Amino acid sequence: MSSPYVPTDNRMMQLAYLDRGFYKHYGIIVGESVYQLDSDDIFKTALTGKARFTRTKLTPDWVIEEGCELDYFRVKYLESSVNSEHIFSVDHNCETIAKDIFGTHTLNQHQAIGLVGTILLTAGLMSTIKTPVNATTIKEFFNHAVEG
Amino acid sequence: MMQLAYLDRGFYKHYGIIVGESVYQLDSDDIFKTALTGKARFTRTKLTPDWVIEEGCELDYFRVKYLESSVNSEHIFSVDHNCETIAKDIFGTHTLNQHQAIGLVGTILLTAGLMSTIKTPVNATTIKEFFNHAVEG
Amino acid sequence: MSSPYVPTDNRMMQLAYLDRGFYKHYGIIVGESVYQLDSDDIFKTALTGKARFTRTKLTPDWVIEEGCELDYFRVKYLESSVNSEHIFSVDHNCETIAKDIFGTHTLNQHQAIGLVGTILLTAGLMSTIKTPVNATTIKEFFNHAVEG
Amino acid sequence: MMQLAYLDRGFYKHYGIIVGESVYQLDSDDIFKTALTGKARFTRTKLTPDWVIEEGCELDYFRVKYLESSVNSEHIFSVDHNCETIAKDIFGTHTLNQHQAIGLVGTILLTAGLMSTIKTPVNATTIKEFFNHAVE
Repeated sequence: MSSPYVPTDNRMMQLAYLDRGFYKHYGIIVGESVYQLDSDDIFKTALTGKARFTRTKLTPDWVIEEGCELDYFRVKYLESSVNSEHIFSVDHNCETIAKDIFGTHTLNQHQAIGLVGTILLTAGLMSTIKTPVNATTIKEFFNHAVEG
Repeated sequence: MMQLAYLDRGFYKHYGIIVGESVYQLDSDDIFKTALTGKARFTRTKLTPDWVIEEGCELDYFRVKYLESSVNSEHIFSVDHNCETIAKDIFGTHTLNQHQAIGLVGTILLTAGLMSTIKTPVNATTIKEFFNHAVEG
Repeated sequence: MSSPYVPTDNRMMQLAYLDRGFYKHYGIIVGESVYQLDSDDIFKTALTGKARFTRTKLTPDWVIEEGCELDYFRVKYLESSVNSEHIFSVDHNCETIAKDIFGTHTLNQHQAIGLVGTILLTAGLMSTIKTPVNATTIKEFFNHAVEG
Repeated sequence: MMQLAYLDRGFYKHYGIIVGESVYQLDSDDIFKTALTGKARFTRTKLTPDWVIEEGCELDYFRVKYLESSVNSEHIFSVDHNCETIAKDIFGTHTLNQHQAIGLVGTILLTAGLMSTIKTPVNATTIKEFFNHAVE
């Protein structure tokens, strides 16, 4: 008999997005499922602090994000952005999210979803068209915070 | 009387509300990190000529929309000892409570601040105001 | 008589670079002078810790970097990466560099020089072609550290 | 015997030298910052399965190039008592002195570390090892 073994490694995964017209909605493909924030509006999410992880089934609409804007400097910024208190939570369908994405780890569950949540929220917020920030463009942005 | 203003740091803008010779702003040089925590504290600093008025901007527009809104933010806005009178010194005693006054101004500053981190067009001169209004050591 | 005035503002300036084949050598244009690290090899500079600011005369070889790849996240990372202790210095030619680039500033000389150097060295290091990092590629990169 | 190795974090790699059941590395989670400050301390941590040998890499190549070099680095590498045997540990009986051994290993680990921060090709799968080997 060979020695007892417990693997620690996470699963294979890809960063991907859905076209939402004004932004790219990012998620992590693990097998036939996609971890993502439950949101139709990335600005409302950021401006209200309601960032709940959900899992949905992989479809052919998810674009594999190849040309990556995530680089060393952005990931190091985001790694150090998140303390013990953050806006990210997980619904009923995401019980295995920490094990799927991190494997066996010394990150606690809350820390794990903070780090994943920060990477997905930032990638979405930076996918948008650049426009001057003035009274006018601020007003339309503010609507995402208050319009139901 | 009460007006939105900013310190231009090129790649973004730090926003505040100018009242007399004082500026009310969130206590954070990184509004993006603040937005990820869900928490922001108000602070007050002395007005300088580095602060620029955001033109054609009326706080009244935002107060109306915010008091109508059925959406509830989960961002928590608090005040250090200095900003104790922040509501009255910014709103007098107009028909809205302190909690609503702090939430509204918090949401205005967070909204404009965060937008500047993700929407600002960058070019060859963007570095000028980044170096000109550099954060504390 | 109007009131005494002491201006606090830095000069007008543009991010520019020179084409050095395998990297972009970055500088800050102020009038007909360009502030830059005194280097013909940005990797050697980084790997030996000898980054001295020098001043050259504006030529038409300098490209005004219009599609700037410095964004909020990279800038904030670099802001928080450099402190009092760093590799950056100035030659006799750069007496007024702190005043030209920062105007009147609560940052000490050394903090100011560290921030400008960090921005220029990082823009130069990001400018190169991506290659897998293996025994072969590490060997050739190591030559920049030890070849004179 | 004594081999360059890494912990892959996808967007970058943390390099060290495996010596028996231990790894000599720079005491830093950000080699880029380290490169900017001009100083680095060595540390020793326990070998885990997460460390991968850099295949085809032989320390002898770096030693010969380094000792032949007329380049003076201004990077300052230091050891404390838990790392001060690094010389005989990594280069066994080789005749280079302690300051040369510290400078050489420091330069190797800084070079490979810094290279990985700026040259690594990124793709849709780069996140995998970033999350797999997450730090605290």
